[PDB]
Amino acid sequence: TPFMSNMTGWTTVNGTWADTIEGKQGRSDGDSFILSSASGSDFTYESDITIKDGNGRGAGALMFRSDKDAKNGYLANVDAKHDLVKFFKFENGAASVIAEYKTPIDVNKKYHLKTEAEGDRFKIYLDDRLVIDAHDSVFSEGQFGLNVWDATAVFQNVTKESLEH
Repeated sequence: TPFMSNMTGWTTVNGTWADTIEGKQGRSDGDSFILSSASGSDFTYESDITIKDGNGRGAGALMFRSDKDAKNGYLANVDAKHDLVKFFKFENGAASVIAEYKTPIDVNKKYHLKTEAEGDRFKIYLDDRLVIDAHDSVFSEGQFGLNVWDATAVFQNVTKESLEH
């Protein structure tokens, strides 16, 4: 398929997700989620993310250590509207920010975003530059997925690698 990933069983939670020439595209006003069947504890997880025209030109995100309905877990995003990389958590569907890094995020520019999750430590890299290195102990394991917020965004080369504890 046109979506390149080393993970399978991608199943929509909500929103509109479709594979395009450019990868897997999500589009929603508000938040939307798709989850892979794959789970992980400690890992690297990464994607190319491009925010397209449309909606609110908001955010595209990696989601990880997620429960099955994406109401609990962690996200690392690129947010064109607010020029941020944000690391945050959903708990019972409510978001709380763990750390964020203000940096220009423009529409129609490909970004690479990578998270290294080891124990309760999370390192997040934008275009291979470490931008957040923070701790949170709420969730230790769960599913991988993707999200978009007030945006159309496309994800390509979505890969994970499990790490030893």
